[PDB]
Amino acid sequence: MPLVYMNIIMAFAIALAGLLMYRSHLMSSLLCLEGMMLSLFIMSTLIILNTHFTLANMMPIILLVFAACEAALGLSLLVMVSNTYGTDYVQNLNLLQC
Amino acid sequence: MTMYIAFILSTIFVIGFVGFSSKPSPIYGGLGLIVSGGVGCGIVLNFGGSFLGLMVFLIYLGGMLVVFGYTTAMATEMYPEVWVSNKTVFGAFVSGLMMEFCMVYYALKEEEVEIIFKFNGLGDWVIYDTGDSGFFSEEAMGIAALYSYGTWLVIVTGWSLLIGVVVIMEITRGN
Amino acid sequence: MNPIIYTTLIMTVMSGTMLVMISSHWLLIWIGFEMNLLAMIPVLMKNFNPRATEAATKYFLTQATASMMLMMAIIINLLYSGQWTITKMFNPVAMTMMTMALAMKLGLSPFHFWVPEVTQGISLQAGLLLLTWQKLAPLSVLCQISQSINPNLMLTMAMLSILIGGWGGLNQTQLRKIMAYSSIAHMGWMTAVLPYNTTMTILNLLIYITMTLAMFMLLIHSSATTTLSLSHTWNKMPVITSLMMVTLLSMGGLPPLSGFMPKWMIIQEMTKNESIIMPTLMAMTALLNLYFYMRLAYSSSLTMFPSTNNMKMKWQFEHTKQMKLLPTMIVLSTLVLPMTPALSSLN
Amino acid sequence: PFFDVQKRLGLDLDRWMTIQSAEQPHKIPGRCHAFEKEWIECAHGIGGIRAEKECKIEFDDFVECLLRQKTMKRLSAIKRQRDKLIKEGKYTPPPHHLG
Amino acid sequence: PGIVELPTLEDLKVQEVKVSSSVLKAAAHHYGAQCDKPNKEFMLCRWEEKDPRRCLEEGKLVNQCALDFFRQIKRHCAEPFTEYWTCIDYSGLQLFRHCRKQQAKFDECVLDKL
Amino acid sequence: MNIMLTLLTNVTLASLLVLIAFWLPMKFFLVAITFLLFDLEIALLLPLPWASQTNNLKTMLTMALFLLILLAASLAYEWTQKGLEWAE
Amino acid sequence: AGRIASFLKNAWAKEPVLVASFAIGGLAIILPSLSPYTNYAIRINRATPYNYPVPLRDDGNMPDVPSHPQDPQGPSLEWLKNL
Amino acid sequence: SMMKWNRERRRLQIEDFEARIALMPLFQAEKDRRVLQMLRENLEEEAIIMKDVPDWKVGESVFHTTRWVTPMMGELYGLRTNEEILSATYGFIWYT
Amino acid sequence: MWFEILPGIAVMAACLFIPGMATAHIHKFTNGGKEKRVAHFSYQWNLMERDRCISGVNRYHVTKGLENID
Amino acid sequence: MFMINILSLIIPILLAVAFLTLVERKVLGYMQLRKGPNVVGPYGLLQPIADALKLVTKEPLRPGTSSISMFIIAPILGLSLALTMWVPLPMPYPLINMNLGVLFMLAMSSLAVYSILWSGWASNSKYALIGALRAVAQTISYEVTLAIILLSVLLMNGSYTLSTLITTQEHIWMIFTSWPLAMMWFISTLAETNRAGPFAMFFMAEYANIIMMNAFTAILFLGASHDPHTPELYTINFVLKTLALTITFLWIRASYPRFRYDQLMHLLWKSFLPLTLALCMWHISLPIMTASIPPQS
Amino acid sequence: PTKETAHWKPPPWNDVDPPKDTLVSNLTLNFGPQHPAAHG
Ligand SMILES: CCCCCCCCCCCCCCCCCC(=O)OC[C@H](COP(=O)([O-])OCC[N+](C)(C)C)OC(=O)CCCCCCCCCCCCCCCCC
Ligand SMILES: CCCCCCCCCCCCCCCCCC(=O)OC[C@H](COP(=O)(O)OCCN)OC(=O)CCCCCCCCCCCCCCCCC
Repeated sequence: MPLVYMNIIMAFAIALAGLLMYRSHLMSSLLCLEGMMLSLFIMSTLIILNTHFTLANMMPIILLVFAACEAALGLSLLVMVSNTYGTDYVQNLNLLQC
Repeated sequence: MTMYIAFILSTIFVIGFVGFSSKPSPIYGGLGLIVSGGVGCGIVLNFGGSFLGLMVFLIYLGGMLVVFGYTTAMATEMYPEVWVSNKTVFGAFVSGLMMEFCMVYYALKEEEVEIIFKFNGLGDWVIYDTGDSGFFSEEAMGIAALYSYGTWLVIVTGWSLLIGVVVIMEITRGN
Repeated sequence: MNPIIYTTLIMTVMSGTMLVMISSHWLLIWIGFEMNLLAMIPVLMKNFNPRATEAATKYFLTQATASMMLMMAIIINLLYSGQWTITKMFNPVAMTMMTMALAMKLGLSPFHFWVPEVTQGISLQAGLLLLTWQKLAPLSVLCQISQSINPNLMLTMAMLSILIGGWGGLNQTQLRKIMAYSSIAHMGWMTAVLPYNTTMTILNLLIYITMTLAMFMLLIHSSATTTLSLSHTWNKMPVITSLMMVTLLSMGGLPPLSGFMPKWMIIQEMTKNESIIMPTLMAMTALLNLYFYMRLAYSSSLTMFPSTNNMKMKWQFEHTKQMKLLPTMIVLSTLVLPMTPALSSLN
Repeated sequence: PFFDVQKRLGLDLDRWMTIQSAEQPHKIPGRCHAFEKEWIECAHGIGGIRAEKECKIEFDDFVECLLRQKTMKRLSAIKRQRDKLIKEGKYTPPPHHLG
Repeated sequence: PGIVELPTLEDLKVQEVKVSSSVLKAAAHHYGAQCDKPNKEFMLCRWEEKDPRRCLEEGKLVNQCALDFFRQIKRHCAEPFTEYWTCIDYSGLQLFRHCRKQQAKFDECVLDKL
Repeated sequence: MNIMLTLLTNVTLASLLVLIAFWLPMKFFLVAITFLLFDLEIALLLPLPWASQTNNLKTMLTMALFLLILLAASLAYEWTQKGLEWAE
Repeated sequence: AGRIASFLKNAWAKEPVLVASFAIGGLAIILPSLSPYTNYAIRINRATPYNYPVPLRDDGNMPDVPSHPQDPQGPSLEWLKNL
Repeated sequence: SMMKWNRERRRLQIEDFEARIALMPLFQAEKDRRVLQMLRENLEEEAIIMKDVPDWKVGESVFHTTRWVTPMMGELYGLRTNEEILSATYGFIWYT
Repeated sequence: MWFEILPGIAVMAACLFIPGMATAHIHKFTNGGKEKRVAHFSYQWNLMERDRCISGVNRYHVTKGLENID
Repeated sequence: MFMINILSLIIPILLAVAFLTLVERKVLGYMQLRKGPNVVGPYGLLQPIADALKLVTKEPLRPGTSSISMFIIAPILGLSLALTMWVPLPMPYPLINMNLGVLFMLAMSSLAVYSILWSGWASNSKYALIGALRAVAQTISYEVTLAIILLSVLLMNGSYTLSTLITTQEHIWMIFTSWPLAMMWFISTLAETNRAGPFAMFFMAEYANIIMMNAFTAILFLGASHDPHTPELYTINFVLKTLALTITFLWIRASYPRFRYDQLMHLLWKSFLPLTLALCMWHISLPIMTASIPPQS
Repeated sequence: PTKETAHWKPPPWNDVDPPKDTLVSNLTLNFGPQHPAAHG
């Protein structure tokens, strides 16, 4: 298994850690989400193109059309959270303590 | 040397990933992954992914990366951040690059790094196959089957995206 | 929410769950999960209170993360086996990643953090949907990959779940939080028998699902969210609290109530698999669930609580909602133990 | 699937592309088509757990085709000894090696 | 787990056709119709025997028959062929569309002379 | 080779041209998301030119027309429930 | 009668763009169903060879398949040369 | 007018493709000899380079199968110079 | 009146003319008369590689014909 | 050798873009009872150079609030991506014969939004950010119309290869078959082109884009003929066509008032988009209905 | 109750947490006198 598979594997791993290491900004974490699935996108293309899985070439596109589609919700919950509190800070994401 | 060109594309891909995953300003984090978005297509392009590579630039890069920069241009936290403002992001920045560089050096030393998966650090050009592709581009003929063999995904994707529209307006409706 | 828009929104949520259970291609499974996530956040967003925005947010980030990690469990398995079917998974770390991700969708290990919090902010009826309908699709995948699952992984996860779910339930006073905490506890029973014969998991699923519809829907008719609010219900509805108490012991699982139906067969099965310390801890710590169950029972019907003068107003008027399908949920939740051999039909 | 409706309804929904060696557009063959055909036909109507013991060399052959790890190690060993030898003034490549 | 047996250079040293792509495509149609007897045999062997090492004899025979046809037309109107194929390469995609006139100047010889 | 060269010269010319120019002397958000959601659906619609050359064109006709129908339905839904009407 | 006439008159007076789009889209949705050339479209699309015409073994029982490529047997696409 | 012209291009495509499938038998035969002749040259070097290693029986079968498998393009040129591997791998993808 | 725009546009016209002009001729110069053989698919590429290998001068654009075989 | 062509594709354009400014002013001159620049050299021929030569000599006044990084990077990409736009143009034989040149053309056109967004965000001015906010919303809005229009017309070409476009038109200009889409595309390219210190480069970029987008329409609809033995005939025809389209860009830029923001989106979503959807539906059914689907090869 | 939870207020009875204070963004713009539309 060559380095092209590996390099992007840890690209996701640092992305997976990034989303799991909220600093102060959920927007920054949100931006980490689609980069994380891009690692999924590139791995999907790399394996499929390498093995000439002809019918499976559709799958990487439709991977985008849902991860990007849910990314609309990722902004949409964010775009609404920033209204009541006034910012995207996850520090205020504790009003539901109880 | 363009012997290891795909290595160069692969490594700068992740340093761009470490950039935004270090959690800088969202707008600066955005540009930190568009370069990673830019290089990722190069890896696919060098593998023969013309359409898939151009998809990253068109729907991924030129699409939803714009509205996230748009969203940050809406939010505009009382001070837009930067790599310089936070000192923790610099510590994570150097940590990620150094960790990648050492593992790369270990990978190019003995080619038998067993982290998670055992793997070979051999040349990227090696894994390629032989045999002509005829007159049909396998990357294009495969995705064209979405309307011939992808008779199910169009239904679910079309339904889901329409379902994407209703959920977006309904929750942004604000009661 | 426009009722027609609400109606179709649930229609897709079930459809996404249905897609998971009726497909063999791994990619189609991820669509079923993503589509379900795609159209349940608005269900939580029906009331639009800042508390709901809090809970609806918390759910998405965990569930979106789980789908992404699940998605590599697809590609890594593809990367190391060149397959797309749901079969005996062909890579160790890929199976570990999927199990680590599917569990987060349910919540057994500290992944359980979102389950109580999400339930609190969102409405009661939307809570019902979250605790009973979603928890089918992640279990649907597990029943098909159970043959390849690392046995020594969920068992720790299930033991952790039943322990933490029962442990925290003692300190909760908000009925939604107790309900979610108990769900985490019962979900530990779900996953513990999973590596073994999965027919008992389905029996536990069906028994628990019908058992929590009764618990929730009585709570809805009470229109109560706190223990004191449920305590006052003895005055207006003395019988409703009585059926609440009957569900409570079946909630706990004392025979002959059919809440002991799942636990009994789990012990019986897992004893056939030379596992005898494992059942003992489950039965032991399951008593912790019964503790706060009695506490809620003591406040509800077993004793009486100081009502309020304005409650005399509610005496004159009658409830309007027709508590659909509820009268048989309670019956199918308590006195079902004598008809036990029906589990053969499940497999 | 949990409740496999495809078998009862007799309609294909995902089986068309679930493997790389099924019917493909314009009969484009997958890279490891021959090995998948052998492995799949090795284990049909045999059992989910009998395949992991009986059809092993078929699966190992197919899994080697898709990664080619052992070949990659093989070629690495060839190249490692190649530049370990030529650097010491040993065997020199013939004219067709360099062109 | 075995030895990869492959043929030796003795059977591999076969006469090779030395022409450019435009030469092949210009006379491809006439070559395909006539020089077909070994082509079908070699092609059938490749799909059936599925072993590239097995069809070496057919592989050398089709080239030999192609050599026969190529020198056979050299006995004949090579100049009309020469002008035809030297105009085919001028096109980037090598289309016969811009060379129909020169094509007619080529086929009419082999039409009756062969 | 050729491609990497082409994306190299222009950026270098741009950089020198700024070197001689530097050293010598809700509703608005909502409409954007709707663009993204339509943007994703045009991605499914892009492979059409190769899709038109499949053998089973009848199935392709139904789905290609189907996707554009959902383009219309999504737009029509957003239009009739305000939506595409930008809040002024 | 009067209902559809007034409504269509109303639509074209206020929203000519909308009715034009619906008319074109509504038109395009039905021509393929009764199209007299779609049957040709599949025929020519199936008549374009991208892959090699793999020969089949000759043992008799198949006189339908020709021997030479110029032999009379086999499918003929004179329609393709004409339309 | 466009529909008439498009039909002609489809006819022109047919004529183009009919030229190709006539060229395939010779091309397949030529590339058939070249690929395994290059493979034999690889193993001729293999004997020389692996003379001293413990138990390298030159010509190992990678797979347990006896049927021929198309070689990976990696260990096909291999020993070849830098430019040969460059033109072979990213030749079509980069030529323009 | 307006005939003075023509000197304004003519410079751009000639300036816009050079790129297409320059590409047209140096392709002939580099590829010796024939255009650079376009390779939109694998077939045209390996057609070119066969031409380059058979040329002997390691140049695809050099074409050898009936004179090359005896 | 290849390096010469790359320069030969950039330098004359930059000279042409330089002389576009004189054209922009002066073709609007006699169209204004004006004369246009005539004092700076003969007929203002030195005005292109003069403006392009005095702007660089001015100091680059950047506000301290502006981040020097983004304030420089955003203009840099605004030209570089707009300079590779010219490359895959099928001027007789294009520079890079990309099999997917249409995607390459449109996708790089999708990154021109970043030059405006960052150069407006980095300015940190209330007027600047709303202007950048306005521009980014408008350009991405017309992006969906840009791609759908292309999909419809290109369907009759055969594939996204820009080199195939000349063969498709040949006898008949493709504007004849998609004139309802032609004006749809011409308005769309006007909106994207933002046309109804480190600045001369930006103006050059936004003016090179005008010529190319006009050239992209010229190769798309207003076709021509190409003789393999005399490509120069195609050169003159092509440059003349795109010159006229650039003149039209100037013609309407001095013939209309501005579009209000609400109407700017009202025209697209509620008028342009649904009509574009129907035309795309028309342009996919028709080739199937008439068995006139173009070959992919 | 413990020292950590000695201040956790019970949830609002209607589940509607107290709405945040004035968060309006009524921006003030100066359209001139440099703006050409301001007419000098
Ligand atoms: C069998 C046949 C099948 C196909 C038949 C198709 C139907 C017949 C043709 C349909 C109409 C033509 C296509 C649509 C065009 C109009 C779209 C539209 O929205 O119009 C109304 C729109 C808006 O009109 P409005 O403002 O009156 O409002 C219309 C209705 N609402 C309110 C809903 C929008 O018109 C415009 O947008 C006008 C142009 C504005 C931009 C300013 C620049 C104009 C420059 C014009 C001169 C240059 C032209 C260059 C042409 C190309 C040259 C290469
Ligand atoms: C497994 C072990 C047991 C588990 C369950 C234990 C349940 C009780 C445990 C204690 C509960 C808490 C303490 C008591 C709470 C009382 C709740 C309550 O609401 O009490 C008051 C209420 C008032 O009565 P009311 O609702 O007016 O109805 C009267 C009957 N019409 O009272 C009622 O509503 C009482 C309703 C009584 C209904 C009686 C129905 C009788 C039907 C007889 C059918 C006979 C058929 C015979 C056929 C013969 C031939 C085959």
